[PDB]
Amino acid sequence: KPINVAIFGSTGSIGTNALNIIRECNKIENVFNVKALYVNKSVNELYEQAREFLPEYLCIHDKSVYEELKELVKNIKDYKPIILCGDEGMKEICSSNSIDKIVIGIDSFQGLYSTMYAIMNNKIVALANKESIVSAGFFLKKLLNIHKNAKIIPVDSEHSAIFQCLDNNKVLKTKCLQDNFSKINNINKIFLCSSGGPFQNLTMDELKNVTSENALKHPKWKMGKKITIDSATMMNKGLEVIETHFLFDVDYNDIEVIVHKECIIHSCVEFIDKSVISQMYYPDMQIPILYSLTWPDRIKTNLKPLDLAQVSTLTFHKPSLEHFPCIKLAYQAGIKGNFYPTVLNASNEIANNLFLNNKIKYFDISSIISQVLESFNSQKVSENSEDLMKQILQIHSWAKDKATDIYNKHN
Amino acid sequence: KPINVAIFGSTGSIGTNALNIIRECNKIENVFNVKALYVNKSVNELYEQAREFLPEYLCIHDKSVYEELKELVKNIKDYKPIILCGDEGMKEICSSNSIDKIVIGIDSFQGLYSTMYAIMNNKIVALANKESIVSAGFFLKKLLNIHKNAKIIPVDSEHSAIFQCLDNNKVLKTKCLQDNFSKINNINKIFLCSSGGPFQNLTMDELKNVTSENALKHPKWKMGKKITIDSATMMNKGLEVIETHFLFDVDYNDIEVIVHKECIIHSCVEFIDKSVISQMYYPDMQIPILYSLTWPDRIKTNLKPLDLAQVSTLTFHKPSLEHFPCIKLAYQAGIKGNFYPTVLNASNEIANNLFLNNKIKYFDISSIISQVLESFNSQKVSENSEDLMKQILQIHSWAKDKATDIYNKHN
Ligand SMILES: NC(=O)C1=CN([C@@H]2O[C@H](COP(=O)(O)OP(=O)(O)OC[C@H]3O[C@@H](n4cnc5c(N)ncnc54)[C@H](OP(=O)(O)O)[C@@H]3O)[C@@H](O)[C@H]2O)C=CC1
Ligand SMILES: NC(=O)C1=CN([C@@H]2O[C@H](COP(=O)(O)OP(=O)(O)OC[C@H]3O[C@@H](n4cnc5c(N)ncnc54)[C@H](OP(=O)(O)O)[C@@H]3O)[C@@H](O)[C@H]2O)C=CC1
Ligand SMILES: O=C(CC[C@@H](c1ccccc1)P(=O)(O)O)N(O)CCc1ccccc1
Ligand SMILES: O=C(CC[C@@H](c1ccccc1)P(=O)(O)O)N(O)CCc1ccccc1
Ligand SMILES: [Ca+2]
Ligand SMILES: [Ca+2]
Ligand SMILES: [Ca+2]
Ligand SMILES: [Mn+2]
Ligand SMILES: [Mn+2]
Repeated sequence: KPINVAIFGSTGSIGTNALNIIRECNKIENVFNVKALYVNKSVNELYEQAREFLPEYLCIHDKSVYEELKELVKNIKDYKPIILCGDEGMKEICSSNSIDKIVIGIDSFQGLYSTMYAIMNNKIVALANKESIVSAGFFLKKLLNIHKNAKIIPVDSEHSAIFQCLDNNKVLKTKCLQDNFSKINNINKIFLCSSGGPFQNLTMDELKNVTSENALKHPKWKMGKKITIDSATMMNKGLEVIETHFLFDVDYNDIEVIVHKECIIHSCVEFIDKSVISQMYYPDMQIPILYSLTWPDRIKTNLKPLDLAQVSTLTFHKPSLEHFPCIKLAYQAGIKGNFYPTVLNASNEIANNLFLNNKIKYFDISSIISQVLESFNSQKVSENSEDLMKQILQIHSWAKDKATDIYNKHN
Repeated sequence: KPINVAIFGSTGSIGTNALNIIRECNKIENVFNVKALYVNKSVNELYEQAREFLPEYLCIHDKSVYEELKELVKNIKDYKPIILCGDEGMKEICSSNSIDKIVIGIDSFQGLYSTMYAIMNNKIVALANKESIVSAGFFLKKLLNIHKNAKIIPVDSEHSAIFQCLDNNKVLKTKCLQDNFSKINNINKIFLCSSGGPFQNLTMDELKNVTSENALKHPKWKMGKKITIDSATMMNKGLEVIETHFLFDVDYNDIEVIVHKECIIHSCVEFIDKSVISQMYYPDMQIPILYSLTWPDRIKTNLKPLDLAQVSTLTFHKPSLEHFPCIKLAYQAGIKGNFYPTVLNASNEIANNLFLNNKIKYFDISSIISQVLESFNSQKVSENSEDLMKQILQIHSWAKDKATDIYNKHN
């Protein structure tokens, strides 16, 4: 019973960690068939991936490097893949009966599009892109009720942890992003653990003057620039609060952010009897990715066993909302509901990039996001799926423009 | 619709905690029917329980307080309980079609008798008495293979924690003590957490001088004397290693004792992918008892929610086997198998009591147990149940007598 997987965004962080753990697990026994790989324009890296995994399908988004892919791939002996291009290629791969599970390792707003078509083809969607859930949660909910066989399985590390803490006999009576998921799983409350980021111990006056270099340099854990900035402001965690709400139907007043600087306990689930279950390991994306592909089973790995005695000490504290106002904004937008999460995510995209590029200061990030949120007005939510997606796109675009306008008016 | 339960050992620590949580769960809805209470001789406390819970059955092991009990219960208007005595009473209760689940809160080897009959009557046995498993593990496995609908559900805090950490989708396809339980549940390794007891930070020179008064006094968590002494020597953890092995079919080399002095993490399971799941709460027996009665579901309690930020710090270290040699003895007895665990438990019962009563020194505890284990000669294991039981009783008695002999020859 092999597991037939497509990897979307195969040359990125998530994509390469997916192939790493598949590679390593396949050495123990051959359980995975990599059936498709899809990237934007990393044609030389995609070639190299195809040489190893020999997927049936290859797809590159950017048509301008299509012919170069075809040329590179002729050098592979006895290998005749289907080489596809752009959105059309993505829809073709998602509609293959030969593919059961698709890892979505495509970043930013763009990740939502492939998520959508994987759901429409009733696949298991291993979704790392939290922005898709934040921006399009209710739409994704609606879609998952049309496509009863589709499932989103979380890959974001804390959400994977939460999922790993549940009893699958209860999970199988529902699915992620369903109303009443928490009630069916007897969930009371979530502890959503955080690294706390590089600024975790700075004073207000120090925060006033921090730069993106300070966020990016000497990192404990080397990550991409956008998520590093979001880790520094703790807007990552704020996005992850909304992600928790949508995935597991947990009320906002039942999600507690906790700073856990050792990053061993990945998050915790309090049940209605007050028992708490947690998922622990070294900081790690290979188990989250793997579990998304093996769920509801687990398979053997050769990962290093956790040495709790060596770890020795674990610590927990409450984040300061004054120092990390992005967290408060995320709760506020989440609780308001409607399209306020879309607006949060979009305005943060702009504010994050302004700070990265040294155009604004740390507290301007939250200032801009706050002002965009305040200017939005709740919109009647379309009952039609197509119109709902058009609303999300329009609101996303509006909010990014509004953020930029606020920046330019002050500047 | 109500869960029909008997409480065996109702006046003790486990029994009172079971009635406490049942009382709370029963405030609005009829969740549990307390069908039966059984004690040894605490007739005044049983009377008080009887007036509140009005069980169908009352049972007293000590026939000398029958008349006293009958006299007390007459003061309860319109109550006509069936009042039973001794082993006969116990067996009549276990045989009742009106009883679904039995809580075994009877201490010492004696707990084995009701455990055996509860299994022979295909009941759900919520078992707190670890000595039953250590003394008679293989026998209980054999009995559970015959009595297909009987189940042991663990109540010992660490074992409840481990059971909770498992995925009930897999648990439901096996049961505790069954061969292959660990394979079906994808268990790789157990972290068996301990408080470490009162003596955990003493030097070798200090530890030589410890007395039972030292172990019992200013207790961090107040417990009964026998368990307090076993916690002090870490023979409680030794017993719990063997308990783990039997309940979950985990090899001894895959059971790691960890001292976790804050006693929030109650134990952890490492699965074959190296993901670890843990259960945590304040020190608590109400959740383990309740869960044993509700499994595979959970119900609401009003226990104080865990405040992880208030706990703030969790620590983990390995125990010193030089300081806590009882651990090593338990591993050795468990690895040897046969009836060495029976001998361990029996000789401990004597050595514990000698220390409690100020007759021997701390290191004499381990010395006496070690000498009885070295003295014992492996016996072919009886093939029929009734003979196997007789063998266990004979060996338990022999090991107690041998420990006492060693004591008497020394002093
Ligand atoms: N990295 C991590 O550990 C974590 C990431 N996440 C989330 O997962 C998502 C992926 O992040 P990460 O892997 O870090 O991102 P990366 O930037 O490292 O990789 C993104 C991948 O998507 C590809 N891609 C971009 N646009 C398209 C497109 N239109 N069609 C097809 N492929 C496309 C890129 O191709 P190319 O190489 O050709 O540019 C690349 O392979 C993000 O939303 C992130 O927040 C969540 C938890 C942790
Ligand atoms: N207390 C705890 O929190 C924990 C307990 N356990 C285990 O649970 C078991 C019970 O412990 P605990 O509650 O502390 O013990 P207690 O000594 O507090 O209670 C023992 C109970 O058993 C009754 N009893 C004794 N002999 C008989 C008999 N022959 N027939 C019927 N009832 C009898 C006693 O009756 P009477 O009142 O008449 O004497 C009392 O109700 C032990 O094996 C212990 O290790 C494990 C985890 C922790
Ligand atoms: O959301 C995130 C990245 C940000 C969070 C994080 C940063 C650093 C450590 C752990 C978690 P933060 O809590 O700062 O928002 N993850 O899910 C990735 C976890 C991971 C895995 C392997 C190596 C490093 C990090
Ligand atoms: O085995 C035991 C008692 C000994 C272990 C213990 C002692 C103290 C705290 C936790 C655990 P130790 O690790 O010292 O052998 N339990 O299962 C009971 C746990 C519990 C619950 C509520 C209040 C107190 C204690
Ligand atoms: Ca009498
Ligand atoms: Ca569980
Ligand atoms: Ca092993
Ligand atoms: Mn995350
Ligand atoms: Mn215990």
